[PDB]
Amino acid sequence: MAKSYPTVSAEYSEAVEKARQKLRALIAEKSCAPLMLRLAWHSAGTFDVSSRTGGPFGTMKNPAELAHGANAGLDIAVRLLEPIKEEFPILSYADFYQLAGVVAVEVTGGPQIPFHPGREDKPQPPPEGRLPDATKGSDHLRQVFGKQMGLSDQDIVALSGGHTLGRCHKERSGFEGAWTSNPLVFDNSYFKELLSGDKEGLLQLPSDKALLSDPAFRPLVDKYAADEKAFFEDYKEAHLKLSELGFADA
Ligand code: HEM
Ligand SMILES: O=C1O[C@H]([C@@H](O)CO)C(O)=C1O
Ligand code: NA
Repeated sequence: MAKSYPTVSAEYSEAVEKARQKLRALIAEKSCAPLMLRLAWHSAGTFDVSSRTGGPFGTMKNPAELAHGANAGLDIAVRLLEPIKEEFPILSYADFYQLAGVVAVEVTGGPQIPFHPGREDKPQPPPEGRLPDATKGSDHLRQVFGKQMGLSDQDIVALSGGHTLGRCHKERSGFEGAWTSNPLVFDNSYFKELLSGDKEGLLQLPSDKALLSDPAFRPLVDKYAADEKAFFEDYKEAHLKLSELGFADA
């Protein structure tokens, strides 16, 4: 009941469905689901509840936001999706990029995340610096996800499981390597790899390791490593919330 979703026209809803189908095909065909999940996450994760600035309002299309250090490489994602966007002028970029994130999770075998249309494309990007620093720990994660975004500790741990997709690139973040052996499969392997410690061929960031040492995050890591269904449920809820920060709030 925290949300009151806006009414959109039947044509808007039809465009959502047709764009979803084109996104599902392209993301699968081009093997770019991890980059697209990151696109949606960096689009949404800048929301700060105290000023109601940032969040999933299409501003990743803005070159000034693409230029933020944390967004290196997301220009590729924007460009890859633009041919589809051109076919759906009625859709906001805000909705389109969140839809791409939902589809990325779907096509890699993850949960089906509800999608509600109607986000506006806002003119101003957030200030740079809202997104989490991979070198920091649990206090920082709580400031970013909790105090800025308004998400719970459960959401932090579940959403960290997005690292089951993809990898770090030395020219983008400067880190290098994948968290899992199957970076195109959405599963609970991220948590299993965390629990087993570091191993040759896989990467863990300090922000990932903070989940193991924190007394509230660690039981969630244990739960998700043992129970993929519980992970998918909590991930679905967290991703839904993330994708709607600042949007349709009652
Ligand atoms: C918890 C705090 C987080 C930190 C510190 C963090 C940090 C990073 C870093 C440094 C990269 C590498 C970027 C590159 O070099 O290409 C990355 C990639 C990625 N992140 Fe996170 N991230 C966090 C949370 C999230 C969340 C919440 C999601 C989505 C639910 C997510 C999804 C991804 C994905 C899918 C990639 C791989 C992208 C690719 O393979 O192109 N991350 N993250
Ligand atoms: O997930 C990704 O997709 C592309 C490439 O791997 C396939 O298009 C890209 O650069 C990634 O980070
Ligand atoms: Na994986």
